Amino acid sequence: MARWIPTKRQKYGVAIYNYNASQDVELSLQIGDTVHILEMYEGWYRGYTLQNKSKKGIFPETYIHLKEATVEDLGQHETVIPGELPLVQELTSTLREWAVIWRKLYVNNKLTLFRQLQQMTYSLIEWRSQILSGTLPKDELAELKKKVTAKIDHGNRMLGLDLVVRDDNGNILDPDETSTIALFKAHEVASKRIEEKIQEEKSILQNLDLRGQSIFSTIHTYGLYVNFKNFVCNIGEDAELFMALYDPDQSTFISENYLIRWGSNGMPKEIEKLNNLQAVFTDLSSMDLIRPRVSLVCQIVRVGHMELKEGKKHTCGLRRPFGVAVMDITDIIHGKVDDEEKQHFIPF
Amino acid sequence: SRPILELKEKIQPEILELIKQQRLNRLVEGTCFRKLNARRRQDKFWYCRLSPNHKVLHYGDLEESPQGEVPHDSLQDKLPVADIKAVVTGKDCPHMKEKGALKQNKEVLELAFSILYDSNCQLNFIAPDKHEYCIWTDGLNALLGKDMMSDLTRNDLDTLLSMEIKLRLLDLENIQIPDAPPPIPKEPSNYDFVYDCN
Amino acid sequence: SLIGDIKFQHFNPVLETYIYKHFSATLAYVKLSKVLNFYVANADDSSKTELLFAALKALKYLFRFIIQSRVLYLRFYGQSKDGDEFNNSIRQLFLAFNMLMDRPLEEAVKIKGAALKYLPSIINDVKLVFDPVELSVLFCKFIQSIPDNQLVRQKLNCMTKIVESTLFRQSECREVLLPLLTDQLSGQLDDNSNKPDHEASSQLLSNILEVLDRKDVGATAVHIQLIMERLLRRINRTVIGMNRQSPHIGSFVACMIALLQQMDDSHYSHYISTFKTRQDIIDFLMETFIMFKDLIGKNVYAKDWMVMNMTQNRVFLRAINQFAEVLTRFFMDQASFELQLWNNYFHLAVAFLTHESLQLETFSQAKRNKIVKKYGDMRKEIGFRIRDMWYNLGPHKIKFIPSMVGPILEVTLTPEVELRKATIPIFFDMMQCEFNFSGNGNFHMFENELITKLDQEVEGGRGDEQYKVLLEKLLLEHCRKHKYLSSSGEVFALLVSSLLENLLDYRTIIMQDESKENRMSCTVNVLNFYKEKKREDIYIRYLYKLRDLHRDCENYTEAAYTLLLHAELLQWSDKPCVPHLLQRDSYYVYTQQELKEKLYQEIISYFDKGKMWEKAIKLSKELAETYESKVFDYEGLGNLLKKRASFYENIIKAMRPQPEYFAVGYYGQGFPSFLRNKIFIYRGKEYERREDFSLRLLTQFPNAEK
Repeated sequence: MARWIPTKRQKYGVAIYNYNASQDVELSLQIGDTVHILEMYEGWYRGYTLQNKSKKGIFPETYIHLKEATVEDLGQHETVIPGELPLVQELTSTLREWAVIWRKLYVNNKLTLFRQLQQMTYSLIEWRSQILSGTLPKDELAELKKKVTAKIDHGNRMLGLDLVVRDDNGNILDPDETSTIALFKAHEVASKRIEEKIQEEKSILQNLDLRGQSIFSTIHTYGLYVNFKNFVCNIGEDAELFMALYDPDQSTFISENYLIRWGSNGMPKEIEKLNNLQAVFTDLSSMDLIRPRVSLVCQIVRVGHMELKEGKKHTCGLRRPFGVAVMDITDIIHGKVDDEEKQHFIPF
Repeated sequence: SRPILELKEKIQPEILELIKQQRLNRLVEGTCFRKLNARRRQDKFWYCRLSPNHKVLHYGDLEESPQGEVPHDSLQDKLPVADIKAVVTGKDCPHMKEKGALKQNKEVLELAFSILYDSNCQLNFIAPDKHEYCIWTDGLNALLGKDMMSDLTRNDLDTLLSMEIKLRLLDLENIQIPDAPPPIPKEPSNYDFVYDCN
Repeated sequence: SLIGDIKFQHFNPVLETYIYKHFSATLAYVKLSKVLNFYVANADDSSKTELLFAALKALKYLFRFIIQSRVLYLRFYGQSKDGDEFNNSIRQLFLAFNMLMDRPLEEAVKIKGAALKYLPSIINDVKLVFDPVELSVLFCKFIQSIPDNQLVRQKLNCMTKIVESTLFRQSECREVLLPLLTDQLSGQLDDNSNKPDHEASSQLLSNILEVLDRKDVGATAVHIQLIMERLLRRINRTVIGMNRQSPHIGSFVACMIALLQQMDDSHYSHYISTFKTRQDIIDFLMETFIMFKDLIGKNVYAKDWMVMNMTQNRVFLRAINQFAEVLTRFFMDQASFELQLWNNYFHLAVAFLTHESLQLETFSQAKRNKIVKKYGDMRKEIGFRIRDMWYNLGPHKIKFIPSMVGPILEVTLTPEVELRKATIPIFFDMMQCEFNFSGNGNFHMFENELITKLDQEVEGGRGDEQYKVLLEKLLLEHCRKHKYLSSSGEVFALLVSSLLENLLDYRTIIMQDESKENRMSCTVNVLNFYKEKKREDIYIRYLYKLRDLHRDCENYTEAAYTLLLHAELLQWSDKPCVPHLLQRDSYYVYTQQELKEKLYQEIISYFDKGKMWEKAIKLSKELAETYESKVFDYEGLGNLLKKRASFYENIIKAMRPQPEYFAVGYYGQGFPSFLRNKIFIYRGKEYERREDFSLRLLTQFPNAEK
């Protein structure tokens, strides 16, 4: 234990598994035991373990990962992307305080926020592990930066904790005490986010998860999916008319509504139709027609399918002789008359 | 995750101790308990509240309190646990083995736990359903310095310990975790600190 | 509003400006548009030909000033210089501003007045050439609408949009523009019309300070000095006038903070400290200090904003440090006398130092490190400042010790080791001063308030064991350095140590045990402590504490017997000899007579309801005797003798139980210092069963054996 030299290339002195206690200092070291080392040797780094920063621990290099990185990650170009890795270090600190959050949340039962906390912290670690790799496009990184700081200060909110500023480039360049009225306006922006988020979290999390399908009280348009179809066919013309009129009554943040339909005769799909694009809409009314050509003799059995499109499947619709509860009526009304346009009411 | 789970199962100390200390608090906070065989103008709600010193239980025959527990000195204020044998569970109840008029219902078989003491008398309690029955059996076996026997205990145990490992894998990510024990290359013999300590 | 980018890219038409010619004599269009604006002054034709161009014609002139103007002046007018005529044409535009928008119009002056000072700021930014003529026409815009007393907060918005841009070519515009800014803010100071423009002036002061701060845009030191010298008194008087907490006071305190941070000592001390006669600068520093203290105590933010709160703390450090430099170099012995605004200064000092301590310093194990790296241990600097100040005030402390020992323990009590380590010896400073005043008295005047305040604070729950050891060490060491009066200080430090020991025992037991019996034993222990050490007023304070414990346990007999331990001290006389006998629950005159009258009435009531009538009689006799021989309140004798008759009737008539007496031997050593190996012969209760009592005394301790 001689030739010990100061260094600063040891900020990430990282273990592997339970280290063994051949020396009196060490114990069964956990997975993530960073060591703020103060002395250097060829294959053995003894330095301040984070668990007890006043107790030395002597640790082999074959247990340490050589990590030249500092808390700053742009000096050595260590940022896999510039201006971000400050986020990962502050997220690790925020998890280090999530340590005591879980440690103390059991002595007493506030289990509702804790269940949604299990959900939200699973989500948080999910985003962190995604952003471990820099394969994401930069706009994904900006959005992830925003949402990570949102979760962090939302935790700081319900715990009665301090606040965070400079929602960009690592939450650093504003809190670096560079000015003061920029500081006051940033604090006002952040606490306005607090007020917005507290009112909205109260509103959704309490009323809008109960004001809905479970409670008979009046609500807005939600996941009771309602869409209207107008199917026509003429015997002589041997053509098929299809009105994707309008599909109102959509659910939460109904993304990029668009509609589809296939002309399917068997397992493979023969023909398809394309319709225009529009943005987020609760009540979207394209009312567009594309006509597939099928004759009466082949009209006895086909696959008339349609599906509202968001990015996640809202539902599926398949109107054909082997129908179910709410499309047999439209089947009978479409087959009874071959001339007029009949508007139908149907859930999926 | 074989070395990971081996680490997880190797380090018990903190996790189960603190669980039992929350369980002590659960016994302390108290609730409305249940008696035996109340049909002819007999009460059905009472309390057996632990001391904040976690040694003695205040209990006895109490009233119909819609709010819950009544803080005061009750009928039977002592339950000494320096000498308790055990708390039998299942069909080992000298009160559930009645053969005359105090026979117990079959559907309430999952409320069975008897704090046996004095080797001749019994204090026999009844729970509403399974979960908090297992909660008080957690408390009871925690009064013995032994293992826990609750469904809630296994659920919390797994989520907690998995989370703790999950909250430990932070500094290793992007890099694999070797399982083979890394060597111990030789060291200098002298304690000569070239760099000053502290 | 809805397209957003591309047709909006046509809205700022780089397509039109760079694709097309734009090489015409559009200055004719400029003059004729001046005509359009002014000569068409009318009801409806004007109301459209003006109001439908918010800026858009001159918003195209925004790009014109280069692409049309300069290119026509270069390709075509490069040898036929014209670049100064438009100064004449647009200054006649300005003349028809002056006249028409001030003198003859008188209806749309509300609307046009709001709408034509809306224009120019929009269209003057890109016009950066001819920066002297900019200065001239801008001060002319200052001249034009010296308005009637309507604060429609629109001219201020024009000031905002003026100071926003064009301040990159700052060295010319800033100093020629600020005069009207400062004049109108000073008008906003007090004219019984602040309320419309509080928000406007907040927005203003904020944006002006933010743009001034900008590091590379333009040099600002001397202009910061003139901002200093013509606005600090007015903004501190703004928080005089906006002193209410309900308004957007936060924004103004923020502007105050930014202004106070940006200037330095070389900026501060020159002239705000060097104004007129001393009384009216004393009033200024009094205003400044008391409003720093009223902002710091009862803080203005939401106590969740650690960052800005600490920044406010640091800028207030700078402000108090500069305004303390001025105090040192102006109001010390250099000044004549009346140096008791240092009272306000130290009040603010301590009130500043009494938050951001180890609780929310340690809430995370790295919170201490965060705040001591970024902002440093602020408390350490505040304390070191206060200690050097207490070494500085020098010979004239004696005029200030008895009023100041109170708040200084609020810094000595601070947990952190170094701050304390530096802070203690000021007590020896006070005893040194009073030794120099020992010709008439001793340092008991310090010692008395030290004991009182130390008691209230320690019982409050601040000190600790390290605190007592360090206080003992430091105080003894300091009082080794001085004459025999400091040997007396040594023994009195021994007294202080014992007081700390007893109070910390009480302190741990009160909350560690929760057994009213142990509460009672320990509080009676400290009561006996004060009785032996003879500190009457605190003795009474804890005596009423004991009475509170009993009255909530309704040990009526014991509550009364204690209250009588109080009432014994008093006398039946007339003059209130000592004012210390007034409780904190109510405090006014009460000569001794009516005090014991209330005391004995309550004591009798307690003994009455507590079924101990022999004593209640024995005291009603003393009442009646003093009444009918000293005050002749014969209604008092009436109802009093009535009550005594009831007492005697009760003693004979009914019958009351006999308490059972046990005898408890708390044997062993694992017991505290006061219960160890001696028998407590508990009085019991009416029909207590030895099992019940030994059960309760099982509950009183761990290790319930027999």
